[PDB]
Amino acid sequence: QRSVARMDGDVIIGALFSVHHQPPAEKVPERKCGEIREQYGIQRVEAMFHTLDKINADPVLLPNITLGSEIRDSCWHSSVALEQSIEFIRDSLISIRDTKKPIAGVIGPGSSSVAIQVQNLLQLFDIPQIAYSATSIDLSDKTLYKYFLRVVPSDTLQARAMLDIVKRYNWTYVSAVHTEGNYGESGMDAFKELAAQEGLCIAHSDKIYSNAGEKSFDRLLRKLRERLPKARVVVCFCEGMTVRGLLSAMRRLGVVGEFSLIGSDGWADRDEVIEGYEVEANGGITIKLQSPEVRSFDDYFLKLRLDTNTRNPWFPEFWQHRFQCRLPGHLLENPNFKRICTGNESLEENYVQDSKMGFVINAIYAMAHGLQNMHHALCPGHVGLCDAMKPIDGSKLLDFLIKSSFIGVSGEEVWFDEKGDAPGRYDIMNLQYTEANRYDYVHVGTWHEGVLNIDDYKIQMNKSGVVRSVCSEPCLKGQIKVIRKGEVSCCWICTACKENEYVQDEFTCKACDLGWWPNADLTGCEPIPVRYLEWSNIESIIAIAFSCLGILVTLFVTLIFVLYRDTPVVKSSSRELCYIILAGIFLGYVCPFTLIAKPTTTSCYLQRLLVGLSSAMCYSALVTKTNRIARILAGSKKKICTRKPRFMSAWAQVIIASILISVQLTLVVTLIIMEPPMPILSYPSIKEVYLICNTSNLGVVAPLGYNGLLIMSCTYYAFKTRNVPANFNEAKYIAFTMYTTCIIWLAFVPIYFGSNYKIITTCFAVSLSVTVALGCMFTPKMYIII
Amino acid sequence: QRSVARMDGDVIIGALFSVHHQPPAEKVPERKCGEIREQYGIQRVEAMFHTLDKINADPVLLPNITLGSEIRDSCWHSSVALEQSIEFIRDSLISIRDTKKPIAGVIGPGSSSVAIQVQNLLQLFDIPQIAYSATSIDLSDKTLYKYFLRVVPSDTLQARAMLDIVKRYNWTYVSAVHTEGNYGESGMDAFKELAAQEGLCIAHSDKIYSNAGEKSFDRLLRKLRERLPKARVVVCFCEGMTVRGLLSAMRRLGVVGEFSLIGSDGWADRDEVIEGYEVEANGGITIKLQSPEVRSFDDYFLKLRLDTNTRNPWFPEFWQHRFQCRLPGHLLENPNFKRICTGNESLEENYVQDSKMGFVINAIYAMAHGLQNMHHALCPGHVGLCDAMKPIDGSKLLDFLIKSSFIGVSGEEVWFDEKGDAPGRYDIMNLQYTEANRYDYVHVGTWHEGVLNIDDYKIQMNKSGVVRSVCSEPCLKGQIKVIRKGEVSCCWICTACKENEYVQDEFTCKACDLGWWPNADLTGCEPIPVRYLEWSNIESIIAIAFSCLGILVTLFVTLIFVLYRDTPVVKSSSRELCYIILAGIFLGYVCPFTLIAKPTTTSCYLQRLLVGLSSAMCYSALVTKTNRIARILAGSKKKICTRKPRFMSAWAQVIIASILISVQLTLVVTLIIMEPPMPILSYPSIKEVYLICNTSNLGVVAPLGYNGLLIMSCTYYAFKTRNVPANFNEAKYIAFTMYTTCIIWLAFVPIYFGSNYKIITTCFAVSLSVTVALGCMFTPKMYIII
Repeated sequence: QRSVARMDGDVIIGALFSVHHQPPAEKVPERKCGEIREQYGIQRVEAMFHTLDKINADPVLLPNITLGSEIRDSCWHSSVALEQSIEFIRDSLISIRDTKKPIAGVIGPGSSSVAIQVQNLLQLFDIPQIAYSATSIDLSDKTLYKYFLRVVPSDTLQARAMLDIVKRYNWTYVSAVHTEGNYGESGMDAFKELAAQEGLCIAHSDKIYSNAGEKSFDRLLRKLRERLPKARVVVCFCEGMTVRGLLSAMRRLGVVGEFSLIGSDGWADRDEVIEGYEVEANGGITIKLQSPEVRSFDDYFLKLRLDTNTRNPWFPEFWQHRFQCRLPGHLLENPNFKRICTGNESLEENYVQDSKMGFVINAIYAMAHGLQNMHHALCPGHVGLCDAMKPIDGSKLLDFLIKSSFIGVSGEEVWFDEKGDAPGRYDIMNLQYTEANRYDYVHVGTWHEGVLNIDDYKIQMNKSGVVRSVCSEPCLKGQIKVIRKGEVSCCWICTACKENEYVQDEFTCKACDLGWWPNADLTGCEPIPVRYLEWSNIESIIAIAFSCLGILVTLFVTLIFVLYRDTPVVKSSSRELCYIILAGIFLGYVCPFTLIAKPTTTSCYLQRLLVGLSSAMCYSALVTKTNRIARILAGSKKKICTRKPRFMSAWAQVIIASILISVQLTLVVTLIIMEPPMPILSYPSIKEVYLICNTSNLGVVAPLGYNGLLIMSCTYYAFKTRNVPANFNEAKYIAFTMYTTCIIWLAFVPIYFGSNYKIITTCFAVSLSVTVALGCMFTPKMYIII
Repeated sequence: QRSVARMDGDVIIGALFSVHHQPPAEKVPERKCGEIREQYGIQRVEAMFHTLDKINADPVLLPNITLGSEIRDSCWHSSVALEQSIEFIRDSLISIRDTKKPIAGVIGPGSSSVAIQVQNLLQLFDIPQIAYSATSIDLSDKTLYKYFLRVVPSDTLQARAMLDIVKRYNWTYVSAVHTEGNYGESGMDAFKELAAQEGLCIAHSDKIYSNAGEKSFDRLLRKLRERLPKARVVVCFCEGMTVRGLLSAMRRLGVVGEFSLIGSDGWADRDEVIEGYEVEANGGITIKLQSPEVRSFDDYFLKLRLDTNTRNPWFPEFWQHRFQCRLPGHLLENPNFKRICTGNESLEENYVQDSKMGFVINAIYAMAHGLQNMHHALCPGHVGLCDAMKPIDGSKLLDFLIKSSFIGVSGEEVWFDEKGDAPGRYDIMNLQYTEANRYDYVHVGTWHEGVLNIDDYKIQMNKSGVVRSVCSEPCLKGQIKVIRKGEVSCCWICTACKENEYVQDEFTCKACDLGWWPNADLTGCEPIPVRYLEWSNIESIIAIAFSCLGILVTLFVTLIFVLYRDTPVVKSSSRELCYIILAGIFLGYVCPFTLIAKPTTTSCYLQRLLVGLSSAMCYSALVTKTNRIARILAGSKKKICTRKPRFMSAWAQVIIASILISVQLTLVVTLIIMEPPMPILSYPSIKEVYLICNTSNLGVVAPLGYNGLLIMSCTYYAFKTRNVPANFNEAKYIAFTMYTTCIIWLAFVPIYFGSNYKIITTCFAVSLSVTVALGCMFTPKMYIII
């Protein structure tokens, strides 16, 4: 029959405490348990034999309520744990109906994959189990799993601690590995999710099984050992044997000093992971739990003796297994042990206090303050249990646990949040050889509930500031866009934007509107070309000087004409003729100085009054003279025509020649009232702002084409003028004047259309055509009359 | 200390037949049970014993293997079955370590909630549950629920049968109702999904609670009044108490017979729920399980005695329950009756066999066949349990049960598919009037495995009855636009297709192409017939008559001209210049003949010769006859010019006139090499395609640009030549003919723009312009000369 340890009291509490090992792999149909464990077995059974003797006599935690124990071996195998679970349940359910008291809770199964399989049983009877080691994620969901809370932190905390280490050195693109099953998968899924909220891009997602072939660790090496300049921090949510395989693979192909792996809880400080491969792992971070060794136990356990401990069955087999000595004094002595011994042995022989024995005594105390919250809220002012508490429940008792907090045995508090997750107080251990060849795990600070406080004076002392997650650098210089490289996020590509493009997004610039292109580093679109036209260009200063020289030659002609009326030719020919051509030429010569200007609304009126009225009134003045002689030439002696449409005075003929002047003034007024004189900003390029007045091709072909047909009217009535015995050869120079104006008049338009700054072409073309007309007409008729 | 009925054997089978009632006695913690149900308790305990006493005695099913049994009570409670199950899973454990023997399976607990909470206790020991009543939807998840067969239909099968009724009468919009809690939610979500993929639309799902106010049941009917003419039928997925409330509120308002209700499995043979509300219930279909009456049990059970059945506790104490008697002769007698029992009593006292007595004896035989697989396939050619198979296994039992099948007690086959679901074989009922005041259920066909088998001549007794509850009528008529009525596809609102719209899809009428009206039956777009006429219409008979009379009158003016050479003007002047009038206008009068024609590349080209070159030749006539005297004007004494542009002969003046004929031809011939005449389908409307050959405003004014200069040149040299005494004032005749023809030839083009039938305008106008030239030159020529 399987034996049990039992401590008396009133409110007895059950426990599992994996005494024996796992039964043999094939003997599970009869499920006969293996050998004693003596780190988890007989160190923990004595936890519930001396801590339950502290609480016994403690007058502040259970005053005058005697607490009790039961310990039923689980043999690390879910079948034996389940057979033993029905015994607590049986005696509880027979007791509540009718030597057998109800068990109030369970001090936790050893692993996590027996915590699910014993909670699915205990959930049905309303009895909370309180785990001390069950670090698996899916035991957190309070929809399936109510009766399960822990004094050991969950796997979302390890995932977050690994994110905090990685993101505290600006690492943001990492390879990932994890062992197959629930552990590595769950932890990597948690971490990979938390990574995806801060722009981390896991360079290589991976899976591998622990006893998979040497080819599987070897191909894993090839895979991860590609992209070496891009990512060197491999996050390993791994077990010790998977990492021992990856270090053994890295020994074989000899790529020892390449990349800096960071571990998980699987390989805290234990040396089975590293032994024989000490050179591959130097400068390798882990995280481990902080379970402080309890000094209050080493006193008790190491003063124990075989002969004076009758409350622990499994203890005589523990002595025989520890000391190689069959003791035939008491029964159940193994045959393989010779050299019969005494009870005067040192329990000190390679004694090591358990890692997870701070957790058993945090766990029992969490279960012994649910019986203080209950004993005062439901039994106010009583010594011993009152009636309503006496046949103890679990539904109210679980709430009196989930709101319990305390101080532990190591100064740190035990307290449960809303889903039974204990506080994450995690250490960090870098591994490095400090003295001669001795590779050890050195403590370098702690994670502490999101407060990472890693000590950089002890962290590495390896190579300099280790090449980051550097696949595509932070290349965001002046003018730069981040190309993103569709497929991947982190490896974006470093590329400049065009000149016109402004940095709207750091990921994409936009070519801002015409009128604008941005400043240095493409930040803000400023009113770029304020380029001036008003006064002159320095090249247009010769055209300004030629307009001035024009005004000089009109004043030279006035110096011989107006105040010197002493000439027979101007006495016999009408004077008003010569007054209207000098007024025409004067208007066409003040014009070029008013042309070069920054066009405004009123300055556009000036500029169209310039081209329209100056050219038309200049040539209307010239044709008043040529019309007066044309009327003679066509109506006197050479063109035989019947009609005489003329008046009986020379002044009336000068007035008839003046009728045509005003018609071009009516044309330009009807063209101005239609489309107004307004300045327009011109953008033929990104750096060009000529700001030209409204002066369409309609306004430069209509009045100028009407002066062109007026030169054709002169040419028809200036045919035989070449050889006529008229006034002092003047008539042949009238024909030459019309030829020299009409040739450049026709040559103007093609060069005008093709050229850009064609306004200087208009001023120089109008100025040259009028000065050759002035010169040809006047310079013989002023020089021969001396 | 609840009791157990047991019988001896070699392979024992457990069951949880609900002996007592669900005790609300105080609460759970006392655990005291109610009364022996006798329609669910003791009635099926002797059914298990009868079923086993047919199997211990036939050599076909378990020869030399003896079955045993363990009948225990569940007291119809979630927390009494859970205590009792522990004595089957503390026989398997103790009988395999260490009389007591292994129990192989648990035959069904009745209530479905017990069948979830006692199968999260039988996974852990690998023991098949075989349910006989557990109609839950989610007891088919083979991830959470694995050791769980059931010989009763799933609720997705019933939800399919519900849909199949509504799909056979061709209904497509219906209001839903379901009782809150697992039953109604499950089966309504199943039906809503099945509806959604099929193309139904559930009108309003006012799902309600069972024990709400009569004003909440009023609020159901207050909503039902919306869409009362449109989507009137309810699918009541409820227990009978919600139906009782829904007919209480129907009687309240007096909205008696507007819609029928198609009831679910909760209301099919519930008559108790319709006692007093029969007037609201007529015409309502239902659906029930098909569980046949078993005769073999009824004969055995009704012949039983209180002194013979020693294998059944509860049965020496059920006699007082059924018969209202009390005997001092039996121990543990109830006090509340005081008429003394006898041993010899009738047991047929309103005996009705259970609805599930054909489901117990089907379930046990599913086991006895699944062990006739195990005893064959592990112990071949053996008698009794062999070396292996003892203690009997878990996961090999379950893999021989899942492929067990053999005919039941009632001719129907038990057989499991891969999820422990039995076959869907459903009856139907309906409340109807059979005789004088007789609302009762009548069977009206069956639903078997998705085949529905109603016969209408026993259902509803009404031809039209419930109208097609569709959210719009079947709006598909001849060529109707569908807006789809986006709230639901199938219930689209009909709208009228536009004059240009067509159905590419029925569900979207959309516009056709321009000039291509939407063809008959809206199957696309269709082009229409063209307005052109090659052969003569009545409107062309006038035009060809004008063309041909035009030719004949030219033959008459030649009869008075070329045959009669006694003309004063001609035979002094050239005869060919008076003849080239007729030669030129020949083609001008032929314009109407081949203008009003078909567009073909040669005939529509000939029509471009009509618009261009023929019109050029008909004005080549006019320019020869008027520009001869015009050029002679410029060269004679009557008007003088600067040169001598004429030779010494009239034959030189003929080829000089032919220069003006040549440039008039050449102007329009420069365009014929650029545009070859292509027939353009220029559509002036959607109801006309019209087909004008290659024509534009440029195409018709192509000769007009030189006609204007020819007429103006000949007008300037004929302006006052009218007043000059010609041969008989014929210069004034010519001046009047040009004056009348010119102004109407300008006034052509506003009529060409206003009126669209340009072909009639050009032919009619050219006929009007050429007739006056003959009527006012050639007729006075003839009349003066004769």
